[PDB]
Amino acid sequence: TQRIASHSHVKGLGLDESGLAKQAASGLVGQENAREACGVIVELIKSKKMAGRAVLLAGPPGTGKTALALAIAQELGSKVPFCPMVGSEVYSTEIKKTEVLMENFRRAIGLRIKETKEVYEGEVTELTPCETENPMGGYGKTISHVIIGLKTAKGTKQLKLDPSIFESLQKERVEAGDVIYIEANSGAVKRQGRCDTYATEFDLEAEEYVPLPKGDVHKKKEIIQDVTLHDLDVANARPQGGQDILSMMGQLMKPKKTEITDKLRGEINKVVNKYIDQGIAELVPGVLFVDEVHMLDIECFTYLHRALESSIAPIVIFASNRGNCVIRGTEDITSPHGIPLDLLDRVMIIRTMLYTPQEMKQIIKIRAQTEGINISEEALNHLGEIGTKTTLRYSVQLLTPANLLAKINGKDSIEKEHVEEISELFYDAKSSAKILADQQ
Amino acid sequence: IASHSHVKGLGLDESGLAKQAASGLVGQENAREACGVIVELIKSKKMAGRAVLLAGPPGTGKTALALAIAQELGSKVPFCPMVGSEVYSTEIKKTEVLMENFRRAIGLRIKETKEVYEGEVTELTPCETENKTISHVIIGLKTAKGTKQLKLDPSIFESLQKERVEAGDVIYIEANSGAVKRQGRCDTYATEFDLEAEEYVPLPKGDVHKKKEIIQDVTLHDLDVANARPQGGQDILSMMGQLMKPKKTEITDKLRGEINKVVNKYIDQGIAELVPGVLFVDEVHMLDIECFTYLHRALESSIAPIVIFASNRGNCVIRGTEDITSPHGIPLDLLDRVMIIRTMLYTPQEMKQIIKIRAQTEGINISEEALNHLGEIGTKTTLRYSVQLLTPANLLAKINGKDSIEKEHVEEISELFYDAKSSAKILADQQDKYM
Amino acid sequence: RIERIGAHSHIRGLGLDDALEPRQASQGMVGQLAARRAAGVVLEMIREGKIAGRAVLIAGQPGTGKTAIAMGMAQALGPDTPFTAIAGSEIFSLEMSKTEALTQAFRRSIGVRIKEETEIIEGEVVEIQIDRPSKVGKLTLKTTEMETIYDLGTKMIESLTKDKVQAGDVITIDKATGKISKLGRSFTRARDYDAMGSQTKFVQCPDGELQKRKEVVHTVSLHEIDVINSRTQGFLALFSGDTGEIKSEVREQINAKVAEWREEGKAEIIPGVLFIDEVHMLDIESFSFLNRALESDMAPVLIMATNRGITRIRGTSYQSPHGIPIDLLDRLLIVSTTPYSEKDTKQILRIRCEEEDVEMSEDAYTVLTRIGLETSLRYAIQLITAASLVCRKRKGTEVQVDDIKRVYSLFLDESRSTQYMKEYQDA
Amino acid sequence: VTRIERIGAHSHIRGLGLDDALEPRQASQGMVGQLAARRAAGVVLEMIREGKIAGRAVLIAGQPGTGKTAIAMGMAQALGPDTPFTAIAGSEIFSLEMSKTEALTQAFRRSIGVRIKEETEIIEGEVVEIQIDRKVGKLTLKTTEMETIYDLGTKMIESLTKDKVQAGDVITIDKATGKISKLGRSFTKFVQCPDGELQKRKEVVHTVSLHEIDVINSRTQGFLALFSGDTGEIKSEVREQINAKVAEWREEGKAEIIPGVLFIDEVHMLDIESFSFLNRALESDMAPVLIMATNRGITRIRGTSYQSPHGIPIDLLDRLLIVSTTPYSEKDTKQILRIRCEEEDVEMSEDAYTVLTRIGLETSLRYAIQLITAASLVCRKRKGTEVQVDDIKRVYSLFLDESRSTQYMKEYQDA
Amino acid sequence: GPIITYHSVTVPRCSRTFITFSDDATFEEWFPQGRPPKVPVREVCPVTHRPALYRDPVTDIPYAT
Amino acid sequence: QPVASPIGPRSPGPSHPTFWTYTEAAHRAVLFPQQRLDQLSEIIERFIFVMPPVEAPPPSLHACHPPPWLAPRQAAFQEQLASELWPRARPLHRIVCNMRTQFPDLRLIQYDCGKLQTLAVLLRQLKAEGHRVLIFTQMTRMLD
Ligand SMILES: Nc1ncnc2c1ncn2[C@@H]1O[C@H](COP(=O)(O)OP(=O)(O)O)[C@@H](O)[C@H]1O
Ligand SMILES: Nc1ncnc2c1ncn2[C@@H]1O[C@H](COP(=O)(O)OP(=O)(O)O)[C@@H](O)[C@H]1O
Ligand SMILES: Nc1ncnc2c1ncn2[C@@H]1O[C@H](COP(=O)(O)OP(=O)(O)O)[C@@H](O)[C@H]1O
Ligand SMILES: Nc1ncnc2c1ncn2[C@@H]1O[C@H](COP(=O)(O)OP(=O)(O)O)[C@@H](O)[C@H]1O
Repeated sequence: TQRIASHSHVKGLGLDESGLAKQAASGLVGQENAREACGVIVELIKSKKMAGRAVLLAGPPGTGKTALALAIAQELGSKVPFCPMVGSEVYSTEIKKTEVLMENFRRAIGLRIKETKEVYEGEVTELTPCETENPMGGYGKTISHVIIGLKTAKGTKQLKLDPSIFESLQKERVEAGDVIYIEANSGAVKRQGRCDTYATEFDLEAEEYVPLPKGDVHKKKEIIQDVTLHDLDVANARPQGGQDILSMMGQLMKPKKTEITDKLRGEINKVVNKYIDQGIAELVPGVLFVDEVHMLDIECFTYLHRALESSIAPIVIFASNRGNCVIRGTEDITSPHGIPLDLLDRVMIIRTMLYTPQEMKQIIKIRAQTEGINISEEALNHLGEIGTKTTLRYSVQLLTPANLLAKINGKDSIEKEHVEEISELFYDAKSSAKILADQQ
Repeated sequence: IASHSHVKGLGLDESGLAKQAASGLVGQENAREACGVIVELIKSKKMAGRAVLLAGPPGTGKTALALAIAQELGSKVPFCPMVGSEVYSTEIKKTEVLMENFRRAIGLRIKETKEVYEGEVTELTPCETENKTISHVIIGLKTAKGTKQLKLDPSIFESLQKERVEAGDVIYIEANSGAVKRQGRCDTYATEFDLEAEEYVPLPKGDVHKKKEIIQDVTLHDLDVANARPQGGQDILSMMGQLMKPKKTEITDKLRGEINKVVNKYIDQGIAELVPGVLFVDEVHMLDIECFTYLHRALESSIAPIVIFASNRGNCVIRGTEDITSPHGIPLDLLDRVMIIRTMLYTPQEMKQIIKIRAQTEGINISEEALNHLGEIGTKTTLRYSVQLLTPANLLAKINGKDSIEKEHVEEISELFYDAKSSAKILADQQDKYM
Repeated sequence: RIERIGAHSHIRGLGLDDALEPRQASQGMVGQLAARRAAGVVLEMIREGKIAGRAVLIAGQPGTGKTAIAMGMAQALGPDTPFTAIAGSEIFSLEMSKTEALTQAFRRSIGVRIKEETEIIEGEVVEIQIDRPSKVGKLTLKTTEMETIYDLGTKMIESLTKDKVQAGDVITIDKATGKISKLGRSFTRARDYDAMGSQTKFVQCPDGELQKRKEVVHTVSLHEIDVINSRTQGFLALFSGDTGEIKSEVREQINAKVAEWREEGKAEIIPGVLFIDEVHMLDIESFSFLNRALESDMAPVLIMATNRGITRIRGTSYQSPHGIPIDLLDRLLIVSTTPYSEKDTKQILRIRCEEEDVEMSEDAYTVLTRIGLETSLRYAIQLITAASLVCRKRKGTEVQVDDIKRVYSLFLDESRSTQYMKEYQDA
Repeated sequence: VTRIERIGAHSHIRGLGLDDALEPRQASQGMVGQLAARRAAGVVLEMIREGKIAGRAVLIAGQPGTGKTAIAMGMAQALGPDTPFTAIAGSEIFSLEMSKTEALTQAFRRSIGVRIKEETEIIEGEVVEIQIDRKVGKLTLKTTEMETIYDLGTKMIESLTKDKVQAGDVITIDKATGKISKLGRSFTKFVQCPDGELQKRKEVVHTVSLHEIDVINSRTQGFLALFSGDTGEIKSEVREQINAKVAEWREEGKAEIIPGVLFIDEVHMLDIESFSFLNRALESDMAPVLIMATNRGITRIRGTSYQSPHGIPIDLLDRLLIVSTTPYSEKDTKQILRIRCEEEDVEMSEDAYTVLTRIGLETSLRYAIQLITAASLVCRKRKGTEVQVDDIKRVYSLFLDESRSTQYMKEYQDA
Repeated sequence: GPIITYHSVTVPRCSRTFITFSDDATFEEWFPQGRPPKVPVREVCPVTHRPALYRDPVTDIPYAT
Repeated sequence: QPVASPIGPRSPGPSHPTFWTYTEAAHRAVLFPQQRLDQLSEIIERFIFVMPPVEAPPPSLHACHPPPWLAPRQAAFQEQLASELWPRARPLHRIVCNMRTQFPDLRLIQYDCGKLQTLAVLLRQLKAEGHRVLIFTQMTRMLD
């Protein structure tokens, strides 16, 4: 299901082949200086060369920071990981502030890994030993091979296995006329019960009789995993299973992150390199979108430009909304953009301009197209006009209730009177502020 | 490695007067001859809860005298060096740290006797019986003296099973703790197999059944935390150390009361011997008002040890109050319960001879000219800064091919490195450029 | 292999000579002769490790190479010497106190290397026999020089069956424990050659005597020791989040036992460095503890980078230089870093662009130095890769002045954004 | 030789030196002067021993060091054992594992004892033989006057097989539970055998407080009070029903409650939230008669900028009785110093006593009490026997005081 | 007697694997013995000829409705 | 059971998609606690030496005349708990031993006797050369 969101209209930056932003494309309109600025960092990400780079989307509220910020995830595509987070998610009750930053830093660095494994399936028809002519002294014959016949929907083929496979089979306690599972690369043999096709009657036992496996007896298909560094970190951190009583502590919540860096410089961060150089995994460095960064504490800001200096770190796309504002956690500090001067010195700021009536009108048209509203040309013009007064948010939010009033009034398109009636039932921030100031 | 090793005693004459140059301590003669009375009181084992406040400007030896006090009493009495920042614990109550440190500064030397079973095990036949649990176990240990059979509880057999032991190996058994270790198989069977994963240890000597007295020295906090966080062998209560293992808060009836009663029962029967300690709470000037107010009842206790505080501030706002200030950053109610000891600020000659003493500590051969120039460089700065341009100076001299340190060496090392005062003016000049 | 380059990956160590004389632009370090010489002196003091409990502070203008000098020291120090880099804000944890975090940080830079002389065997498996019924068997190992036959025991047979090695495998047999570590396969294959199986790979067989006495080494940090010794939770020192060490019952015992080991010669010492970046974040209590934490033989040297001037100390209202109280500032001697000049910034940009494998014209260098001297150095360094992308997008070869000038207008460094912040966005 | 308890700051205090009519003597039982406050302490002690009018609070005010804690220690000593006297500092309620109000009500419950009587039968003799027939057997016990056999039942044989007790061990056997305890191996640990009867009925009384009962009736083996593992009991569910069950024990002949005593030292540390709880916790039946002290006057209340006597709000200040202590004179100070010297092994001269009294009236009283032992030890340094004036002067020079150390601050230190 | 010897050999170059039943060659087949393939089929009911889903405990006759 | 863990759950066979989704290489990237034991065995053995200065019995026992149903139920509870977790706590026995008691590490036998160091140096070469030694002592205790 679609479930239309507030940003389900932005499909991309809308840049041409020469890197110049179109006036209106891929849902975005205007902001050419910004959509071209934040387009270079897309190639920066697609290079997988730099680490710890940062770009700051600094502009007034409602200019489109989040609009063209998550649109980069569209241009980059879903293949590369994209970890969004608001500045209020750092404050936690079970994990220190400066640690949520690191945890999110490693969640943005993806690591796709590929493996190929042969597979065997089908009803085992017979397992007869292959004779070895008295390898030791005159005690008895020896199993040099074991002829196994596997039946499948395609065909039945006889195969030889090693004597160790024979021992594994004997200790596995399987019989003939059932379905087994063999993996020659590792050697482990798994069982899938008997063959539901002919082996079981109407009996009740849920032995999980697998139907006659359909397909070739031998099949190979590369498994492509998509694991992040944070996922493997938490895995090595919060083990699973039903043994090793330390792991049996499944009753406790165990939210206990703050992965010690020993486990970073040691495990997965190292086996990642040992798999990449081995030709098994391909690192997929992602993006770390941190909006409302002005909410981070002074400690968080200080740790930010220490983790951003590490060779293992993704790009960062900040979105600062406050102007010259006091840093949270300190006093009598008037750093611009609510970000310390030291950190602003490390980020590349992209200034988004203020939308003109025509650009806001285009945005309203696009949002109406996305929501599926059949807004008329008069209603659109009046919406643009009443949106030039207030912000773009209130202007473009008057499409769903107006459409409801239309449908209720026997209509199929928003008319000039519908948005006028809705404009009186609901008002924006400035109107409510004036009404409050007039009252007590 | 030496950081505060130059101090090895108060360096006092038999008459208590501080020997000007002795024990690697020079200067602060009054403070040292005063700490002499403190150490004499500590060795008396008569008073409890007496507090001392080593007050003075920074780098005046108060901590040096505090460590010399420990060096004077020796390693026999307990000494607990604690900083005022250890009370602000997040996993346990703030006053809990203070009370457990007061309890931890009290020693307890308790001679104990324990038995030991050892030797080469011959066979292990678990006596079977219907309950249908194993009743007992007969184990035969062969030693150089002789071979004897003995019956132990099923718990010891279970422990042996945990060790995965077999018949004919060497084992160590303790009936007090019940822990049975696996030293390895007997040594005579080394020729049996060609190569094995087992270790071979010679047939244990002495009688299979042997005892011995052990003169152990521990503290009362050890018993407190052992009774508050129990432990044992083959008991599932150890689960407490996996899901319920935060820092404990021994209740009053346990920290005091029963532990003191059992310790007195051990003492009055001729098995234990009390030894007071010294609680050196350095940087006390930054404790919380709550800590200062609890110190009232903490010191007035008849069990509390001799405390030796060390303040640095002259007059600042007390932490935790935010509005009232007092001398030393300590409230006056607590300041009345301490015997303040001054610490004189070092003079040029005293500082020069301190530098000299510190130089010969970590194997440094400094010339007289460089030594005297260090005095000039020090009279402009703090002693702790001037006493640290010795190891860099020696390392730089080792590079210049000169075995000793000359004027130019310490002049270039005094130029590469700045100090607090000399670096503060550099920032005051460039005020609106450091941020 | 794939670990993308960072802002400090270009420095491979202090560009010093054998006499601690810093070169102009050697080994990635450009200019900054005085601070580099000071760092070289303190590093020579580090590789000696006969005094512990000292500290050295590197102060200067923002963007002058404090963290750069720290990384250079870390690199020139190399492995086999614990180096811990921590920001001042990292100790503010919720599962442990500040003093506990500081103790852990200190003890994480103190290594204990226990030299263990364990005799083992190393040879190519030629044949293995095992009689299952206890079970008994044999083993034959081959090296390039000699061969022999072994009469395996019950436990050796059990271990080899758990490993389930086969002929041709090159393995190492620990005579003490019996652990079988297989390095790979010799020139042997085809278990049946009719069954399925993965690709085969072979490696040369071991040389020299079959049984030889080699030297293993186990290097762990004092923090890891106190950790695994803190409580009986199995396989600690990773455990994903938790350290609650006790002061006396564990810490003092670890120190005493390490001293005893040093006495007899098991593992003497290897001190490290604790680079505490942005130490101005530490609380007054953190400095109070650091005062006496440095007064210990197990207290490794620490390096602090400060950017603040005359500013109040966090946690109180006391103005002090470097945002550090004069109590802790009494021990550490301070090093001053001079702002980079025109030729220094130009060469820094040159090296940083040659690190990213980007070619910039002679006029590109001049314009970028102009920008990085009117603006901060970090912005001029960030403009090296941003300008290197438009060039590629236009199928260029080397960055020109036009690409840099365009990417300069595309972004704002610190002042072109605050000067334009004249719209009263929010406050 | 040296016990866990030594010569503290309140050892001389052996109790209130009052007559049969609560009239304080000039100096008795280690308490000097302080007539008015000491007799008020006597009145409160008497009405506590009465134990009818519960829920009363008293505040011992006065200048710093005016025996405000000495009066409380004397009251504790006079009340004697078998009556809970809980003493805690105002800072001890600030706990991380439990809320301040919960800690306060916990201390309240701890300050209330419950008297229960038992009629168990305890055996006390020496083992002669133990038998096991794999199971039943027989047991023969011995005392200095008689010997007897015993049939080892299931419980007895099991417990004696689990325990290593064997022949020739003086032991005790509680026939109710069967707990075995050996007090010494044999004749001469070794200890002689007991006397009198082997099996004799023994009355046992336990003064368990409501806190102990609550902790016993909260969880499976809930007796974790030893380390206060509990973070707070369930109010009104496991805490109100225990009160009803105790009232059931009472007025039936099963148990009787013993009103304890609480002494919160330095109450000015308690915040406004703790005072608010006291305003209602002191109005219940099971509420102890507490005492408190504070050396501050009208200071700020922890929590707001309000100024109130003792740093305590007016709502609670009008809810308690104040007991002010007057400053000591030369006579009282000298007598206190003499009693302190008698507590220790020091013996000062008369002129030394006068000098020490002058020194203690100049700066403060506690300073002289502290210098007592310092001068005693300095006398032993010169190989003397009596503490002369010269030793006290040497000490006064060596060890500084609050007022003289503060004035020496003519050199600026950190701040 | 009951000896089952596992023997791995480095033949020529290439590693083979043999498992010999030194006790008796018959045990070479005794272990991989059996091969009882299944041969059931639906037991159509006698009343409506529908595919049987049950078996009356009294009659033992398979029925479906 | 594994919600977002990087390794897959129990795969009953290939017929369900869940098998062809998790690589074994990624499975080796996560170490279970017993695998961490196998990794750390060396340092676990050669660095775990601390012991509690005091070790009191587990229970803070309580004398009483309790009801007859309490002690048997508590005994059954302990029996239930022990029979289940101890088989799973066995792997931690190795560390509990080192944490329980501490014995000489056999390195001091040679270190605390100089003449044994030269003897070690000599026997090493004599065995490398293929010789066989006869060691004579007057003392029998010295043979130990
Ligand atoms: N370039 C754009 N094209 C189309 N719509 C836009 C654009 N920029 C902003 N909007 C609209 O404005 C609304 C609010 O903008 P948003 O990005 O949330 O503000 P900010 O990022 O400044 O907080 C969005 O719901 C979006 O539909
Ligand atoms: N009596 C003394 N003799 C020699 N050196 C001293 C003495 N007192 C202090 N010092 C020197 O001063 C330095 C710091 O002293 P410290 O104990 O820190 O004083 P404070 O506790 O006042 O800071 C030490 O390195 C030591 O060498
Ligand atoms: N000595 C140096 N040699 C080369 N580059 C340097 C040097 N010092 C600083 N830089 C450059 O300056 C940038 C940031 O410097 P930084 O370490 O942040 O200085 P500071 O620690 O004073 O803030 C780095 O990207 C680095 O390339
Ligand atoms: N009535 C008295 N009898 C004997 N000694 C007293 C008496 N009153 C006070 N003292 C002594 O004077 C000192 C006063 O200190 P203290 O009462 O503890 O101060 P505070 O009550 O303010 O905590 C005590 O150490 C005590 O020994």
